[PDB]
Amino acid sequence: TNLCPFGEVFNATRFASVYAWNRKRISNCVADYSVLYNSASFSTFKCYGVSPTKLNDLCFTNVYADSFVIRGDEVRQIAPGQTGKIADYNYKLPDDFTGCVIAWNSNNLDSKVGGNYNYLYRLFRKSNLKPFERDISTEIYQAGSTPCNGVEGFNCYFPLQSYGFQPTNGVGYQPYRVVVLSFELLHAPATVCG
Amino acid sequence: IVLTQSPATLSLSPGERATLSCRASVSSYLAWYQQKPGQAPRLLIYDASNRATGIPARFSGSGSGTDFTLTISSLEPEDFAVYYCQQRSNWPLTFGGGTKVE
Amino acid sequence: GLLKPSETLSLTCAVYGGSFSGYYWSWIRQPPGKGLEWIGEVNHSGSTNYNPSLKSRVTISVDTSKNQLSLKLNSDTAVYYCARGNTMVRGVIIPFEYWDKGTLVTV
Ligand SMILES: *[C@@H]1O[C@H](CO)[C@@H](O)[C@H](O)[C@H]1NC(C)=O
Repeated sequence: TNLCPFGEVFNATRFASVYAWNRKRISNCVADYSVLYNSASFSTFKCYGVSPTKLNDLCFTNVYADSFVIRGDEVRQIAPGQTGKIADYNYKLPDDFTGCVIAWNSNNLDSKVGGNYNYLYRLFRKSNLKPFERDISTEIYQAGSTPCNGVEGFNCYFPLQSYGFQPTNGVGYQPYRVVVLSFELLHAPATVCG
Repeated sequence: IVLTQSPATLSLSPGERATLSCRASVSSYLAWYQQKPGQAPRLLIYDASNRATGIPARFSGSGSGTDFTLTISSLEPEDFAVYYCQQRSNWPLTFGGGTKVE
Repeated sequence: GLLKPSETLSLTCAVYGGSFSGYYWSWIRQPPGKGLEWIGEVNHSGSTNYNPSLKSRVTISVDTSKNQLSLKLNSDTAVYYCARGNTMVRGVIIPFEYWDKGTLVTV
């Protein structure tokens, strides 16, 4: 009955890039979802499976927390069955998603003097990412009939691209730290309750 | 608004240090490209000191200037081609009368 | 192609991936047997500038196409390349430039 460590996921200092989103398994702990729903700080709290303020006393065998950083206009793509360059090539939630999506603006933590270029996303990819797939490889995407041979050039684009987060961007173009809590149920005793 | 290049096709032998001058009088941002015969020119040194994502053939991407007798001093392993320089002041984003190494 | 000495010029290249705040898209001549000459760059926001040549080229990232036109093509014959500039340090994404190939002749 030790409290689940949400102070290491939400309060972490270095959130992972979206194309290499950090994944943390949570099990064998009691989860308190009351310090979370009514924190009044999260700009986005959308639960696509179990209703938010009822899953406090609901038990799951594993809670997988996916942490990353995306733009404000790209948090609408963290949902089952969506489009864009985040649901397609970076992080695709399955159509049978059973969990919650949490997103709080981080213009005070991930925007530097002239731009925080430390967060990247997968701009180019051959095929869309299958649900919960993670493609960290930086192979040179090919956009023409000419073979790339591993040397980057015209028609051979570097797949990744850098968010230009600044403190003086529009509300859309400001960073939003995002944590996706995906609950799963298996044929094993539940270990995550409230 | 010239970028006069002095050497006029210097060449002695392979495996030697060749120094190409760029005696342009200009502000910063002067770039260096290499073009092999019958090929598309490619970037070597963008902001007059740094190195592009490449040059793994001698890895002697040399830029020592901004006093504007600019220089690239590099080795010559199997890497014979023509070498060009480019101003960046955005009205005449010009090039230079590059030199060969044969 | 073997364009006529006053038929308008028109070349196109395929460019993918937006206009992310620093990206050039320039066009470079190369007269046959002579040194490099440049014709126009379009920056990432909207800024288009040229040489004293009256070119009329425009990029468009939707439809993913760079277009380089002209008006008069008297006698010029060269080899035209499509560059891709990034002259602003974007963190991991180093500034770069990469060129295509393509020719033109007149009569
Ligand atoms: C993060 O830490 C602060 C104090 O250190 C605490 O008030 C807050 O609840 C923590 N965040 C979460 C999600 O528990």
